[PDB]
Amino acid sequence: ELDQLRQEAEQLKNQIRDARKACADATLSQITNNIDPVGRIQMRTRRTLRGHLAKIYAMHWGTDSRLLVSASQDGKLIIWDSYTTNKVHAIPLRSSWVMTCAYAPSGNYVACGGLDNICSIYNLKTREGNVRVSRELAGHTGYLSCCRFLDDNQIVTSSGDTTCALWDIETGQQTTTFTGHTGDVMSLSLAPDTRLFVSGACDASAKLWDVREGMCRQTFTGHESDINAICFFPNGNAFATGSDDATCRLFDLRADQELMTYSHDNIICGITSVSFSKSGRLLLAGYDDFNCNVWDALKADRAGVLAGHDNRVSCLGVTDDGMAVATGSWDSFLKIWN
Amino acid sequence: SIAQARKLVEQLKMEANIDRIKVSKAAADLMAYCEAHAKEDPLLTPVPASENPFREK
Amino acid sequence: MSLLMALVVLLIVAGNVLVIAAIGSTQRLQTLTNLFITSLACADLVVGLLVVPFGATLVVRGTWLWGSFLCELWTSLDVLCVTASIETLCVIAIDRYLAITSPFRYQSLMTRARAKVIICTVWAISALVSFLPIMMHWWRDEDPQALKCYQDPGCCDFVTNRAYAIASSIISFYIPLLIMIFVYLRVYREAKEQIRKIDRFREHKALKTLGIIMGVFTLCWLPFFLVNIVNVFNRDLVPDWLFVFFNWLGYANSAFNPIIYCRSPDFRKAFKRLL
Amino acid sequence: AAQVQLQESGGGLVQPGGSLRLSCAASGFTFSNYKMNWVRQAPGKGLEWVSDISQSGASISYTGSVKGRFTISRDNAKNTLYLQMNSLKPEDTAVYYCARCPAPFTRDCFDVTSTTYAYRGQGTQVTVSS
Amino acid sequence: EEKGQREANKKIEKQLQKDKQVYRATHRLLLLGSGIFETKFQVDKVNFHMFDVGGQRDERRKWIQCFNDVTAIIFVVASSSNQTNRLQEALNLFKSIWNNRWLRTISVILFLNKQDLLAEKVLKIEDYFPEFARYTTPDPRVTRAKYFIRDEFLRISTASGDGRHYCYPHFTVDTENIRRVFNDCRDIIQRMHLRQYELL
Ligand SMILES: CC(C)(C)NC[C@H](O)COc1cccc2c1CC(C#N)=N2
Repeated sequence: ELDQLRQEAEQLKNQIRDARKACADATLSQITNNIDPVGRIQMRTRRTLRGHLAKIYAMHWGTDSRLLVSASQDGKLIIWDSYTTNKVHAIPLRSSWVMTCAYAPSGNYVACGGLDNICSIYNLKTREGNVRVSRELAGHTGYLSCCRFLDDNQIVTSSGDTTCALWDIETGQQTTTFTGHTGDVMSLSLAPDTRLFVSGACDASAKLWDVREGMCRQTFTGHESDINAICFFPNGNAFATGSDDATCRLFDLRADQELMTYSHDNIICGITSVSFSKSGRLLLAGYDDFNCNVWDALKADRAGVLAGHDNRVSCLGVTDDGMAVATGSWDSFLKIWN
Repeated sequence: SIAQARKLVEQLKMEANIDRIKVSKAAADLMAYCEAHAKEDPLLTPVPASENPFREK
Repeated sequence: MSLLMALVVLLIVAGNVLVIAAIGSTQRLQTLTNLFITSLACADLVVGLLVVPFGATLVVRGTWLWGSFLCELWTSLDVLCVTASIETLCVIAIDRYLAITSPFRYQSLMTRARAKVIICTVWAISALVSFLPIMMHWWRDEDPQALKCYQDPGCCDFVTNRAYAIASSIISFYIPLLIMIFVYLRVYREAKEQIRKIDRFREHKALKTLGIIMGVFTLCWLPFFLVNIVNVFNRDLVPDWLFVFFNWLGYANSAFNPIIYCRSPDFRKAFKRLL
Repeated sequence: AAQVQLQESGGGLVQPGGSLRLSCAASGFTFSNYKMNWVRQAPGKGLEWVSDISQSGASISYTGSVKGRFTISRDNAKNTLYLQMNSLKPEDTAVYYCARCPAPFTRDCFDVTSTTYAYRGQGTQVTVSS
Repeated sequence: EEKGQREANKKIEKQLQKDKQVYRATHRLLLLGSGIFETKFQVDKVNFHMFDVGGQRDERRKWIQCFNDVTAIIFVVASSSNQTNRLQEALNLFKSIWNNRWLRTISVILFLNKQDLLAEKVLKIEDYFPEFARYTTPDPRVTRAKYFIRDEFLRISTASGDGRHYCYPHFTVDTENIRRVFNDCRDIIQRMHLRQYELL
């Protein structure tokens, strides 16, 4: 009788494939042909933030587009004013093997974590006048790879244990858990409304999650290898994924299919980080070959390079207001690009 | 076992009752969006040195 | 002769300008030991740009053409830059000796601040050996022929008294050479021990590298300093022209330092890009 | 949407000493860019690497137990991996999986024997007995 | 304000200079073979921080990249080890590490453990590794087995390195093991410098 469910699965899969083919009317290339090419994107370094002692794993800006937090495996969070290159804070971490860091939207807290399997939440505003650990979120069984605040009281994390989790900060507990990936979840990205989020894992698939309901709504495949990086398109109706197969791919949520591939014969290294510009006409990818590429995300033609690092580009970030790009690198520098 | 098969068919019933638009419509949407927020993009529209935080106050 | 001297100039200037441009236009190259290499390249650049052209003028016209004041200044600058170059080579040898003989403590012992203090001390010693006694008349001999040369603007010799010859030679060449011999013998010993642990082509490679270093240095500067230590006890052994020729082998040492110390692949990439 | 598929076939029941030819059809990726492996799991045991072939077909490696009996081959034109099994012993009864290496154009091959590796097939059962 | 900002910056950079002094005087080690355990020890006033990554999920290809700049990877193998062929598993892991592009300049201190287990067993090894019937040493049987395993590892090791990293194998008594790690890290740093000066 076990064949009944095998047949149910066969039929459901065939129906999904047929409904997928049905919707493929045109291709992004086609609908875009007339569009003007972006041009040539010549950005320059405007700041070199120096002071980290070892490679930088993660950075996150902060909604004011002036302060940014960076995490280095030298064991430091540094909070920088980017206008003046002055260090606002230097937080020493209990565990040095940090892999992600988040800047809360209100500016009052930062969050970090890594191989310690903990998400630590640090307070930045105290009558005393010193940054202290306000919370430790424990409950994951693999390394923390990414975290993001929904607000001062909630934070969503992703782990090498193949799960994501929503946490209530004041009580230290794990309200919702998101399961369904079969590989390490490497990156998450909050939808600009914070009701959904997408995750990309080492099973070459990306999943869409409802935060309240707590279940998986859609799955996306098409990459050949691990997805290292994921970032929502600014209107929350599509996302982009960078992989070890040396491509980027753009996926639409309501078409339920891959829309675009960004690859070149000469590029044979993996993507480490992705981020859209403010309008989503440029896609910025960091690579293992020490560069960043700037893709015209509507035409799939490479429009620029950022070559200012001597080691792996680990992280990218675009400011909320769209004025600056930050690159972090294994050479232990941050560069601001305009 | 039967449990995993049930779980599987349930996730398929979830990822098969979606309402899908055609890709022409998705491409149109992203095109229109990028085209309507273009003036507000400094990395795409270089901005006067004066009003650029990282070039001059 | 004008052609050959033009070629020595060109080589010195081009090599050292390449080295400085590379070290200053490449983040990967801006290491702690390349501060010492920058010191060396600046000394050699001064030699090539200022010291050698006036020397060539003196050789090819058998007379000085620039009045007495510039004679004093050119003499001082020559001694200063040669001493800075040789002391910087000794410092590079001591840095390698510390990195190998004290592997762990070397990260503490050697910071960029202490590197800069070392470079400043080197150039200060050079100044004190060259510009103070030459511009103060502590080197001039009390012999009739010497006086006759000092009291003619056409004659620009270096006819010193015994004390200054001996002391300046000891401080500028002989102590640096002894220190370089000592350190590079120790470095060779350590390289042989590591080769033994690893495993004779490689021992030969190490010998080739250290032989290039010490042999070029010695072959280019030992004749001059030997002959000028001999010039004081006796005067009629080495004739003028052999003295000058050895002095020019010395100058030529400045064209070889770019090749001896900046061959690494990073330097090669920088050069290929630059040009 | 395309997926990474590794479908094995050819397994069956044979006598000790007989021959089998295992096939693995690949889909979803560019076959030529990837190092390929055969891995197996026996009754009450972990996953054991059996063999691997490089992108072109030049480099080959075997676990000692099979060297001399098993021959791995790749048909890059048809996207197929083959294992020719000769003179089979009753200690070969197992399930056999074709495992792709995680990343292309690479020399290291991590995690292809892990319990939940993603780029593996379902398997094919080989049973050597009488 | 713009004055207090420069003050706080000066203060932070004082603290950072102190931190740098500390950081560059400590040596980090990856032990291999609640997310991460951390051990500290000191030999001859040199400080070491060895990290044991238990608490991860046995797909290593992502988190191993955190260790691209340690002084050394310590790799422990249980040589003698429903019996599964675990020695070929250890060899394949060693080979993946040795050829990973982010670990290429990292040296591996290799500990071959349970040599008494081997001394008892060898009296199981030729079923796998059939070449063990032709190999000769560079009782005699346990010596042969032991050195044959070492040579499999060193064959993988010399096949690809090309100067920038080496393998330091030992047959493994804590005191002596820490002294071994120390002497090997010293050799590693000396060889890095010797190769920078084109003497190796
Ligand atoms: C034409 C001259 C002589 C200007 N050439 C300068 C020469 O290159 C370097 O001369 C010296 C450098 C260092 C120490 C020295 C010195 C000659 C003496 C003497 N007694 N001691």
